[PDB]
Amino acid sequence: LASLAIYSFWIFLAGLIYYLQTENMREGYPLENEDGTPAANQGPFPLPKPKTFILPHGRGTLTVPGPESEDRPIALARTAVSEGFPHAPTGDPMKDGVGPASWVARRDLPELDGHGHNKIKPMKAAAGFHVSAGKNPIGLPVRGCDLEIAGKVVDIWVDIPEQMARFLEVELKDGSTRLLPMQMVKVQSNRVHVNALSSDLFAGIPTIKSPTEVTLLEEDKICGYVAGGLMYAAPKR
Amino acid sequence: FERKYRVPGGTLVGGNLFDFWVGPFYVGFFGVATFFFAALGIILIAWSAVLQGTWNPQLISVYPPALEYGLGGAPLAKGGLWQIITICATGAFVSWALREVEICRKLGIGYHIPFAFAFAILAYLTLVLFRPVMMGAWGYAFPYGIWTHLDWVSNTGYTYGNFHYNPAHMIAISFFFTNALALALHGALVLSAANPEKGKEMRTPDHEDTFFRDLVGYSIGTLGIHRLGLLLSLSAVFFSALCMIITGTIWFDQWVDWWQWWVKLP
Amino acid sequence: IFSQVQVRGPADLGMTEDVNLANRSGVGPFSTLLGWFGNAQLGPIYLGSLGVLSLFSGLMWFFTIGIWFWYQAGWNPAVFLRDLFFFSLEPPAPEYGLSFAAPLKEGGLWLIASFFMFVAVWSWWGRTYLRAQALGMGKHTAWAFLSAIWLWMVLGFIRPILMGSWSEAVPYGIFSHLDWTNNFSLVHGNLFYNPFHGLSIAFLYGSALLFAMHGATILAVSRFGGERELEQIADRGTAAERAALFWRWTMGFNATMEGIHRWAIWMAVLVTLTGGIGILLSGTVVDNWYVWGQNH
Ligand code: BCL
Ligand code: BCL
Ligand SMILES: CC[C@H]1c2cc3[nH]c4c(c3C)C(=O)[C@H](C(=O)OC)c4c3nc(cc4[nH]c(cc(n2)[C@@H]1C)c(C(C)=O)c4C)[C@@H](C)[C@@H]3CCC(=O)OC/C=C(\C)CCC[C@@H](C)CCC[C@H](C)CCCC(C)C
Ligand SMILES: CC[C@H]1c2cc3[nH]c4c(c3C)C(=O)[C@H](C(=O)OC)c4c3nc(cc4[nH]c(cc(n2)[C@@H]1C)c(C(C)=O)c4C)[C@@H](C)[C@@H]3CCC(=O)OC/C=C(\C)CCC[C@H](C)CCC[C@H](C)CCCC(C)C
Ligand SMILES: [Fe+3]
Repeated sequence: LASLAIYSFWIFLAGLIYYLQTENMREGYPLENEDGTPAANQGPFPLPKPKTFILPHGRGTLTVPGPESEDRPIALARTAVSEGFPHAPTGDPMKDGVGPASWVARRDLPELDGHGHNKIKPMKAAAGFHVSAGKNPIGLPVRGCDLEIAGKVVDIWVDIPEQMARFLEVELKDGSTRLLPMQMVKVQSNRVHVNALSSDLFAGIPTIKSPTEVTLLEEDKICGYVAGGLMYAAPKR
Repeated sequence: FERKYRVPGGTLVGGNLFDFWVGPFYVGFFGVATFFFAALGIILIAWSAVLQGTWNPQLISVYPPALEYGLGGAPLAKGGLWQIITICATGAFVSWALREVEICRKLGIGYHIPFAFAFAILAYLTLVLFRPVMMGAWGYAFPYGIWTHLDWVSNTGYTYGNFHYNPAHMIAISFFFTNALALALHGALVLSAANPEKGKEMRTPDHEDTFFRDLVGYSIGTLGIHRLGLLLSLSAVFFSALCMIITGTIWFDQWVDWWQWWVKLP
Repeated sequence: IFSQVQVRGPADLGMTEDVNLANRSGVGPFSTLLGWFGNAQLGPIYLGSLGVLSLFSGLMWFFTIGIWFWYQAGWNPAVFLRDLFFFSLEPPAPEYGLSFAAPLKEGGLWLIASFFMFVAVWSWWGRTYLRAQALGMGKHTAWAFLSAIWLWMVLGFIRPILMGSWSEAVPYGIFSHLDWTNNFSLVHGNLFYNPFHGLSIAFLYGSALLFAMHGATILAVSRFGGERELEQIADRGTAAERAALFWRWTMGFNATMEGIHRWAIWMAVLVTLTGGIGILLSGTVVDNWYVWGQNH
């Protein structure tokens, strides 16, 4: 026994690392990477078996060995010689949503909580929801990556089931509103700021289709664009 | 996906000069740096291998300066080669961390992994630099070999009797356990959810939070249990680091004799 | 990173699916503290027949040891409290056998305290599968709990059964459990040479590796709504796209948002699964791991 047990354990570990596990990591990844050779170095089990998630609420199915690709297009030219190099931004990349500002075309639908509909709703609409500790962001002047005050927090958009401040609706001086993600703003006792996006190009945040409901795609566009202020807002070194 | 992400990165050091991927690997100035320190240490260990006469891993072991050497000297064969391999350890780790910082700065992602790694490096640097210098001699450090380090552990442990009695070490053990329980549980919940009962639709976060309320009367946050992870693991390792730097410097006796402090009066 | 502002609403509830028993303490909120980190809402709990079975038996176990503890300090609490850490309750231990009929102090005391220990834990396992199937989720936490149960079963029931002596089990007491553990090393020729204990340390270490990574990666990608995990599993966006690239471009590969939880559970379960086999062999087949070792 004993040596037999550890020997067979090593067998099982091998049989649990690649097989089943690295296998399951391929499920929704590049299912084989091209723009070069489709594996190029050693072989995995060429992707795992199909599996399909049944979606609730609306309904749907997702056959998770995901044979998708993007043509939503990538405004990204080449630096050529190393087949494997930087891809040059051909056009204002924050607008283009390339690199640190990439979005993904997740469904254009809001994420519905457990019962149904809209996890993130603004606090105007939130069924008896309001601030339990810490300074209330509302009415605080959002600043810049500079002195320059970009707008005013007019509302907090709240994730109802988890009870949390996801976004801050900011009525930019224009009368137009857009959503700064909480995890990208430092709420202070007198300013409040996304010292992560210029001021200069706050305006370009992807606008909301229905002013009370965020959609996964919309959401992903806002978070992605905001992130690119770090690096691309040439202050932010 | 990915292609979209291969933008002319936010490289800390190396400007445009080192912004490129060999295969998957991002390289970056700190990537070549991680390679340079790795090679310098692999060659160097192979030299202490050939010099002790074995090319077998259960046997090759690199040892510190003997307790007379204080804090410096040592000929390569008699401590020196540990020292310079330690240099390449601290140099290769710190370079890999900073390689993570550059991969974050490119990626629009924010710093938490580097920072969490910094804690692993600290546990290491406590044993290899701080407690040694603190105690005045590199010989209190540990042998770089697959089996001789465990046995180093049995000696320093048993020098103060049963090391279970080291209080910060008790805490350390406690977090490691809670952290492991927590990992099992966290992984298990997102999987009982993402793959529901056989022939049923996916469960919402709400179902998870409900299961933990029904099971233990609370459910921490979904972003919360991921903050809790970083906390349990980095604290486990912090308390581990403190219990060792404490040991050789303020508690020289058999650890069980600490607890008598509570026992008296009667 | 902790909450900036905290936002409350009405008491949340969700399903529970079986009989509404899930009401005990429908309130709690701990804004003061918990909300800065995790969720402010304490409660409700589902106390059902099994719940009650476990809590009754858990308190019974605890209190059995409790009254047996008091005896050792007579009655005086000033004393009891200093010697709380040093008190114990050894098996029979009084060393001889699994002979059942043994005195309260020499057997009985431990056997009756261990009878409850057994039932609190076992009912709880049952409970965790029920609450799993009720909400339509099924077994996963209960799959993982059984390895914790394996190591627990090994050290108190199964190995003593195999060595014909209840004296083989871990004694109830805070410092006793630290010393049984030390002596176990010793009489088996230093547990570092036991290839399963070295593998359990690989997984225990591995688990604080993996959570320190998993965790930190969601907290770096919370920015893109990363923490939502299940939605990214049912619909990938930048958060699961970006986390993948971080690890791929760092160490050469990465893991799908659902799949890293398949890494996570397995790394944790193999700490007690491995360990349990480890101690099941120690002493029953291998008495000195050094020697076993030297045959390698
Ligand atoms: C000096 C003593 C020996 C030694 C003796 C032992 C012994 C003896 C054992 C271990 C075991 C382990 N040792 Mg060792 N070990 C040594 C040195 C080390 C060193 C080191 C020096 O670096 C390390 C890192 C370790 C690490 C480890 C772990 C990997 C492993 C414990 C698994 C675990 O976490 O499960 C912890 C999980 C549990 C204990 C199960 C929990 C079960 C559930 C059901 C609890 C329910 C609780 C409920 C009823 C309520 C309780 C109320 C209370 C008030 C809390 N050992 C030295 C050399 N080690 C264990 C093992 O399995 O071996 C591999 C083991 O049995
Ligand atoms: C027999 C001796 C004594 C004893 C003596 C000691 C001693 C002595 C020490 C410990 C330490 C520890 N002991 Mg003990 N301990 C005993 C019994 C136990 C028991 C038990 C089961 O009862 C337990 C649970 C523990 C538990 C623990 C841990 C809390 C702690 C390990 C710290 C750590 O993980 O940091 C680990 C972190 C590191 C070492 C950093 C390394 C990582 C970095 C990132 C570098 C690695 C990069 C790599 C080289 C790159 C390779 C690349 C390749 C491609 C792979 N001990 C017995 C009683 N214990 C240690 C401690 O407190 O920590 C300082 C310690 O020094
Ligand atoms: C609280 C922090 C916890 C943690 C976190 C953590 N580890 C991390 C990260 C994080 C967040 C990474 O980003 C980084 C990583 O790349 O992840 C895979 C990493 C990492 N943690 C690792 C290991 C590791 N972490 C450990 C611990 C921990 N890591 C903590 C539990 C341990 C333990 C338990 O001892 C180990 C073994 C690596 C797998 C990985 C990358 C480390 C790295 O920088 O490697 C690149 C360096 C080289 C390849 C050059 C090494 C060349 C020479 C100098 C040889 C060194 C020899 C050595 C000094 C002696 C060997 C002796 C032993 C055999 C006894
Ligand atoms: C992969 C193995 C890891 C693991 C996993 C694990 N543990 C688990 C599960 C899993 C997967 C569960 O599903 C189950 C759970 O319910 O999750 C919380 C559980 C669990 N792991 C637990 C403990 C535990 N696990 C441990 C370890 C581990 N568990 C491993 C790290 C340890 C160690 C030794 O460190 C402990 C102490 C329990 C909390 C929990 C359920 C066990 C159980 O069935 O308990 C029933 C107990 C009673 C009925 C007793 C009632 C109360 C006591 C009498 C007194 C409490 C005294 C305390 C001093 C007071 C605190 C008061 C208040 C502030 C609450
Ligand atoms: Fe997760």
